[PDB]
Amino acid sequence: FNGLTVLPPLLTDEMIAQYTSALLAGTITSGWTFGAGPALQIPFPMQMAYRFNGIGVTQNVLYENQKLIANQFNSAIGKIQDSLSSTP
Amino acid sequence: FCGKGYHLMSFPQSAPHGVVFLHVTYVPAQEKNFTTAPAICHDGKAHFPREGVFVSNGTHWFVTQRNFYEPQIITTDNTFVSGNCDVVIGIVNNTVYDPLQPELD
Repeated sequence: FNGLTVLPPLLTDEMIAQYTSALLAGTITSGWTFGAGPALQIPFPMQMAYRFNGIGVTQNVLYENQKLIANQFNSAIGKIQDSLSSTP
Repeated sequence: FCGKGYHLMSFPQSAPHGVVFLHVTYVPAQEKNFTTAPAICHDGKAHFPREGVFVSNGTHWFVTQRNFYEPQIITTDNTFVSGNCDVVIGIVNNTVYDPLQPELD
């Protein structure tokens, strides 16, 4: 060389992926609570009912369309990967 | 944003070249396990809570605000009805008292 060097980062890629997985598990099992203190477990349909209530739609709308809503969510997550791969 | 936890208020204090904010935050503690269901079925119609969650302590069902345990008897005032009770998953059965009946005016 001529005096130029690239130093490595402190957190390797694996450890960053571990932090990300921690955030996912927390948000899936305990909702927002894990960010405010002790993580409290709550069933996932009830968590989404909470959030539906949060945007001004009564929760009976979620319990009556759980099947349809789950299918739409699965389809959207499925098309995300295809879009990322086909997009140049 | 204003400290870790549910934010209550903040007080500023001067410093030689900046500010020092004393954020006052509310943090829960001493949690406890409970069994729950998304709706109660009474008289063939499904009931949902206006505010709170249906929490059971093993033998009795109650409604309680989400962030602090304060169980109350399930009544027509703190729940609302929507359609028959066969479409919802996880529905349970229980008596939903109506306060006008005991008075019998």
